[PDB]
Amino acid sequence: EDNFARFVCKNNGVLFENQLLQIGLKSEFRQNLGRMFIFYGNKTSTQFLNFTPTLICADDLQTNLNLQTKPVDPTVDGGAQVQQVINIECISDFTEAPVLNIQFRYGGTFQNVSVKLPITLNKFFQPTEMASQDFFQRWKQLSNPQQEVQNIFKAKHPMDTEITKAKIIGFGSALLEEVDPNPANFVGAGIIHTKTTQIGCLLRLEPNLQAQMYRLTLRTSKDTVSQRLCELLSEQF
Repeated sequence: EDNFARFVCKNNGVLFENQLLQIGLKSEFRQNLGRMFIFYGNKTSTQFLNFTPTLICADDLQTNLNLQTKPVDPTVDGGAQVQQVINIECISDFTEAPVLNIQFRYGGTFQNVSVKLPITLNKFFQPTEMASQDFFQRWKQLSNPQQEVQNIFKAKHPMDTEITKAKIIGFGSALLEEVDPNPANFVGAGIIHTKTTQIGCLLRLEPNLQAQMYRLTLRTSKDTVSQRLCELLSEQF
């Protein structure tokens, strides 16, 4: 399998490695766009032939996310690496992830890998710094109850405050300081950018030190965006 979950809050690293091939990633996002560099490393001493990487999207996913790539070099020498550049365009908010399928010939045999690519909605965030009075005026403007999504869950990791802070920044929103009157809480704000619509997002993360649990709350201008962002961010703490 792959390292998908490690890429919600970070962009660079090893996505997958078997005993023949290592797949590395480097990505950068801006506005509703991104560019992902995929690195294919041959760990063996023999060249791969008919090297064919294919990006597969559910058809519902294709209406929301446009991926473009140019053909990759089809021969990968042993001990070498080849690069693929994926240009991304977010059309509308989405939950599904694309699947990278890699097919190649090695030592006379057919090799087939499939792994989930880490393109998730939070990658299209613009951080938005704001003052306490601003944050609360916007938080108290929600009207539709499905635009608020709450999750109370057990902590997977120790409540180490600086690590928590750095995860919130890697997720993509701004981390607002001394906005919540409770100093143990964490507050964030940003905008999710898409071709068709720009979605305003607020978040609140409340630790319970005795129970080693958290309550996360998302308030956004779109129900599905509140839902996807809450499920993604809940898995980080």
